[PDB]
Amino acid sequence: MGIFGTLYTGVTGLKASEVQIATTGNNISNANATFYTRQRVVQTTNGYITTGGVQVGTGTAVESIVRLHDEYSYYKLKGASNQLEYTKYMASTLQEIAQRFP
Amino acid sequence: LSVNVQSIKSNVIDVDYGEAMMNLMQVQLAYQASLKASTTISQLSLLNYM
Amino acid sequence: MRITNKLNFTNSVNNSMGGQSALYQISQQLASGLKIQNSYEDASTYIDNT
Amino acid sequence: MRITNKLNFTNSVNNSMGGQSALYQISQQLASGLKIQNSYEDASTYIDNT
Amino acid sequence: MRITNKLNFTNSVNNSMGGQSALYQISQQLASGLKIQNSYEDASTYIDNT
Amino acid sequence: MRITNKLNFTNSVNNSMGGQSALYQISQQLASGLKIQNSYEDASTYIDNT
Amino acid sequence: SVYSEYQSKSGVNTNEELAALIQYQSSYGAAAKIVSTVDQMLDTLLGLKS
Amino acid sequence: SVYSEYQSKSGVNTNEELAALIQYQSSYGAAAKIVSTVDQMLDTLLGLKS
Amino acid sequence: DLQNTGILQDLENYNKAWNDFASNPNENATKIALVKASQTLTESVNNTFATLDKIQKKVNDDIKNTVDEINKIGEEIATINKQIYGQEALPTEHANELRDRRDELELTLSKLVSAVASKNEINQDNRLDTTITDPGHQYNLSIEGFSIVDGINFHPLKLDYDDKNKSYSIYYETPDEKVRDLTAKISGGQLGAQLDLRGRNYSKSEGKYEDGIIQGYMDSLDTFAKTMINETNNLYASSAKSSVTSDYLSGLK
Repeated sequence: MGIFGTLYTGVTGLKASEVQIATTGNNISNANATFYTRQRVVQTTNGYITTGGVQVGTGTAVESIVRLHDEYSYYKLKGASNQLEYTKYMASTLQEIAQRFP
Repeated sequence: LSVNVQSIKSNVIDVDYGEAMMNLMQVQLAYQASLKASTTISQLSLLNYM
Repeated sequence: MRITNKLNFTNSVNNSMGGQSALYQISQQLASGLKIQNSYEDASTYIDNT
Repeated sequence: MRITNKLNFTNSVNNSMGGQSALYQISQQLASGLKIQNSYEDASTYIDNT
Repeated sequence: MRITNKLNFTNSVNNSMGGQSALYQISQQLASGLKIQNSYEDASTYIDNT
Repeated sequence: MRITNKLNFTNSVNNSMGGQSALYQISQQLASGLKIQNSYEDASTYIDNT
Repeated sequence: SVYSEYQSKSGVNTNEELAALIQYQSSYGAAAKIVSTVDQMLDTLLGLKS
Repeated sequence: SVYSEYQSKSGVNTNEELAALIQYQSSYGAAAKIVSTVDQMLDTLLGLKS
Repeated sequence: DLQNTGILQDLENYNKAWNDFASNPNENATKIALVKASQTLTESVNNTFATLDKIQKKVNDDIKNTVDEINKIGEEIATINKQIYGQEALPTEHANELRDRRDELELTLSKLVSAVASKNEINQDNRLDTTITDPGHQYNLSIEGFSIVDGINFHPLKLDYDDKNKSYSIYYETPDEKVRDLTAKISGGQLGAQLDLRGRNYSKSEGKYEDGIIQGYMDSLDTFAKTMINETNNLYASSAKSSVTSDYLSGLK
């Protein structure tokens, strides 16, 4: 990167910190978002320089935010949530019945 | 019979103060932290303007 | 984000106001000593209560 | 630290409440001095009694 | 939120007074040892039993 | 050392995470009062006691 | 088991987040000092130009 | 209730006042720096023809 | 596993009734509750199997899920190399970093299993522009006893579960006057884990992926079920009936 080139690059790194900070603060706010997942961000770089051997690229730049987990683990436990409803409602039901003629 | 429903009726609406009190702590402690976290960001916002 | 940083000084309070509501929202439940006090906190319970 | 854990210590107080009542029934059993007090508690004790 | 701040604590105190008096009252009904103590409380009980 | 520097902070978290889990792991005994509470902890003692 | 399954791998918890922010603070501050240093280079450049 | 709903949004709330208080102070500062930055050009401008 | 985790106490519940029913041989109420409790106990066996069976199923599914997740990773990694290259040579500064994240992907193969590629000597300076940027010398890869993996691309490996019986099956094909299948001596940290546990060979004759660590456990589970199936059959067979007429069994001349 150039002189101005280095100037924004360090700025962008600071801006990325802000973005990283922004995500974390939200997650801090999400601490009681009782239906929230992990969304996290990525980084990248820009500019060119030359002496043989490889490809070249330099600087700082931000890259998108993503989430992924064992999706079906949610499916796994969701199946359980089903039958807990099945039993708990029945259990309460029988206690009602039992109270009728104690 | 009335006693049965009396308790049952309560139980439907009954709140456990200790459980809720702890849940208050859960949010109450958390809310404190997020408050400072907000402060930290606010300071971070200002200081860099050197 | 650029203008969002303007919104964010609000969002700090906005997120805070959520906890602000919650702590008191608990408090009336503490004061009421009941699971719920509004019709729309849990109607199914509420209809059952009625 | 966001799928398995933080909830369970919220449970423990809930579970503590589960024991909290369970103890109370036991206290009722001792206060009454009777094995069981409702249908689903021991069929044999019921069949034997009845 | 906002003038809620100004009175919510006041309201809590207002809430406390009612509960304090009510408990302080039942203390009186206990001190007297009667389900009621005055005409304006359950007149039929008060007048008829008088 | 150098690129440890940014990961070093993470180890401090990793160290912090261990204590978080560690204290929780103690909680199993605190709730249970037992040497262990799940099979993988020691198969034999469960096995034999069965 | 499923009850557990919302607070150790993926759905919201504190200690993970509170630590993570600290690195950004350090990285943020490091970047802040860095750019202010560049101003000095701009100055040197202008001076040589003169 | 009609109290509560004016209270819901009407007058003063710490974090609201605090947040804007900081923000304008920062705003007052950002302007001061740049305006002085404008001042430095007056010098450059004058120098152009001086 | 704890005292009263159903099955343990259920047998006692089963026998608690026999104490009373032995005490009162005419109390149908014991039979009624006992029959249900035992029936619930049978359900638990039905449930426990379905629990484990279903776990083994998803485990089996994980191969397809896994296979899918990594094949794209397979082509994605090989695709990354393409970008490194060109009809001419290039400058040293950044693909250095390009590799590394692509390198931890090779570590992901370690994670899964492992794979390796060659690194050796080349030049990357022109003076006449008659040049290239190239993978092979620095990347050509081997896996699990097979060794042909492309510098730049994924290659025709597949899994599909028939159409009639509709169960899994895996294949490969090749050009060099030779055409054989995918299944190498495959293993790995995850890749071996899935293969090792589920059932690894396939006896179409058995309709069974024969071995399995989980699969063997289910076989042992059934080894329990059938044995006790016979014994209470033996003991209930000891009971007296006015007729006996057999189950309907194959080949039974």
